[PDB]
Amino acid sequence: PQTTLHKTITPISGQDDKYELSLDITSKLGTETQTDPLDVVLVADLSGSMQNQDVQSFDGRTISRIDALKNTLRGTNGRKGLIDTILSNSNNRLSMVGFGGKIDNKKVDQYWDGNKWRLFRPYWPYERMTKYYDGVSPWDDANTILGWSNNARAAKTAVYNMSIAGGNSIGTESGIGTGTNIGAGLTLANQLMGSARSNAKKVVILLSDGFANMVYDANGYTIYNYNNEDPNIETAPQWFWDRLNNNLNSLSYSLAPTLDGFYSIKFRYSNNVDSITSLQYYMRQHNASIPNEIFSANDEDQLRDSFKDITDKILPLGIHHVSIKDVLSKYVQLLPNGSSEFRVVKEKDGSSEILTENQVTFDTKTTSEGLVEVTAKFSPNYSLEDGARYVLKFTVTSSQEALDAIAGDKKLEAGDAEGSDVNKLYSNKGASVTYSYGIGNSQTKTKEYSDNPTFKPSDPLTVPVEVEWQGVTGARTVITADQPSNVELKLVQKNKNGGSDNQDYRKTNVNVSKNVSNETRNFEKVAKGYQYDLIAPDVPAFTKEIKNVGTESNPSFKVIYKQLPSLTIKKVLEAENNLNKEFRIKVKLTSPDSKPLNGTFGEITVVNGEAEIRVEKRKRWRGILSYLPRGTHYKVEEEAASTNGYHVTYENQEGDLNKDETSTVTNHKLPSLSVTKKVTGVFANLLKSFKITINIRDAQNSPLNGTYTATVNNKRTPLQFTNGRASIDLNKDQTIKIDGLPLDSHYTVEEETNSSRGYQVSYENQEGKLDGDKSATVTNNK
Ligand SMILES: [Ca+2]
Ligand SMILES: [Mg+2]
Repeated sequence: PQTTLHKTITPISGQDDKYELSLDITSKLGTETQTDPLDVVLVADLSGSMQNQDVQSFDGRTISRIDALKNTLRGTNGRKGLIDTILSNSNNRLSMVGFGGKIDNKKVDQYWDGNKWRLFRPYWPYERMTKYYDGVSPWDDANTILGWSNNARAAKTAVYNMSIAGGNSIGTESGIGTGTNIGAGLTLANQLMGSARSNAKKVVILLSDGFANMVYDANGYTIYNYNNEDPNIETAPQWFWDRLNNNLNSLSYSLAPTLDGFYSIKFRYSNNVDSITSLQYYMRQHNASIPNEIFSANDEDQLRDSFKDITDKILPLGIHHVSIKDVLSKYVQLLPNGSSEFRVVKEKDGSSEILTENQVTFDTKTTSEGLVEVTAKFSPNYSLEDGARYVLKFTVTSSQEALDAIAGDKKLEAGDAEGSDVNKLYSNKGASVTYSYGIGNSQTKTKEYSDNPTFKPSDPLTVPVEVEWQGVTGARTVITADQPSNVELKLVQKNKNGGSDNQDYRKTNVNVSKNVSNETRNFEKVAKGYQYDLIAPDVPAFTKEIKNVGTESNPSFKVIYKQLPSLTIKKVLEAENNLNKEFRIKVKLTSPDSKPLNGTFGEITVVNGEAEIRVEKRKRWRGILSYLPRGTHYKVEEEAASTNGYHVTYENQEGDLNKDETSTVTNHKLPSLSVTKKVTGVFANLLKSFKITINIRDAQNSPLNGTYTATVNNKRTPLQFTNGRASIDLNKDQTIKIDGLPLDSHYTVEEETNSSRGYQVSYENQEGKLDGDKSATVTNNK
């Protein structure tokens, strides 16, 4: 009648992105019924078999079936009995009826000729010939125990007065008989129901204990089935079956379209012949919409419960056939593996209990739009206690759509959120309750929830990024190289759905100040739910290393720049005179992977791991192979040509470049001997070749051997010394500078005797030690 609908979404505190939806409903009537008076007719088997003492009572005694139902209706000392139940409401009135058949028909006639009686005229298998008895009453196999009455006391007395017929039952005998003529009871019920209030709820409750062994004829005389003379053999001839089905059908045709409900209880049903089944069929044929059920009871307790069930279906607590439904918006989803804890809670006067599986079921359809429909279907018959709170509770989490939205990666459209605020996302697309009030699926109203709740997703992430600049040897060594002025960094978001990764998702630029080695900056509003990586510039002179120092779910990136090492070649000039000299130094460079190197590095270019440095005064006698790969192996050697005149020693000539190295080529100019020929007594001449022998012993006292560079007339020439003797030809006023002679060697100059042809030969510095540049002169006088 009256219903209260409320729905909210409550944040589960200290669980990120988890909420609880609560959809409650509360029933309210006010009084007893919404002025829907009941007209209830009880039809009771009063057959002989219904006095069978074979029923276990609540108190542990076996009593008779009559005795049992005498208690189930009236009530064991004001115990809640069917009578009381129904007539609790003063608008409600009830009629009671008892049925039991008498044998109006004969089996087989015999002939008593004042002597003997043997079978004369058979009737039992009627080929349309049965004869009955005389004076038998038609329509006499049932009586109204109680006409329409709202007087519970009178009814309790009437039940108390219910009793089974006495003697073997012939149609002559008055009152009901001891047979089962179910047709009889229903006939009378139909009559009573015709006098029922035609704006009440007409309900009939049938009760039987065995199969119907009797059928009324068209005239109302009772035909008994003599095939069932043995109670242990329920067997019937064809024509009897026909009449029974027809009678049942006819009764149903008149009753069912007037009834609002029909209920049958087969107490202690024994006969394999099942005819309450047949009744249900015909009833449904003539009214498929009415509640139509058959119960099975074997003891007094089972009878009470089954009776009560009917008094709970016609006489309501409240509302039934209940179903609570929520369609979730795109912005929420259910926890996997039924972790949402779908539960319906009942509020009993403050206190509360969880409805069981037998009270409520849960369903998960995916809807036509493409959203999820949570459906809380209650047991069809479950009635909501008047003024109790039945609340559906379950957990949901933010969808990716929501997580995207709060980061600002998805656009709120129309009615996705309250006032297009991402902190006010709507959790439901729509939600509803369906219920019925009355008997069966009659009223079936659907109210849509008025409330549209809102929630805020978890704060998007702040993904931090640090940039460390390290010098050659590591952190806290000064950087000597040009840094850029800043580096632009870009957060990359790996695409879940396919291949197209977002390489410009967010962006930040980090200032690079010299003399500050650590600087952090942040990417703000990053969406939860994704893996992320970092793009960072390749800075010249440095190596890069990007690493996520955090988690996947909470990234934090660091980028380390470490300056590459470089090799410097210095040349030192011992015996320095000329400053405007150049020297070439070779450097073989084998990179890590033990593979040769290729690239350019300062002003020095590297091919297959070779490189050549030309050093001179204006270059500060230095050359630098800058920012070579870490751990590059190097090996130095001065070029052959440049080792002329000089003894060349070396420092750091080979190693690995893990720090900045300096290799140093020192050069010691070696002594030189110069010999000059001067002539006296002549002026200019062709006869001028004078042959002059030089003897040199090393410092080791050892005769010199091999070739040395001698310049004559600005023309480098090889001079061969053999056993410390060489010879030269000099012209008037010519010199020869023999270069590269060993330090501390000793020399002698003399003139070949044939070349001294009538010449006074004089000498200056004729012998000497070569501790530096020495010079000799030979003079001639003709
Ligand atoms: Ca009769
Ligand atoms: Mg019976």
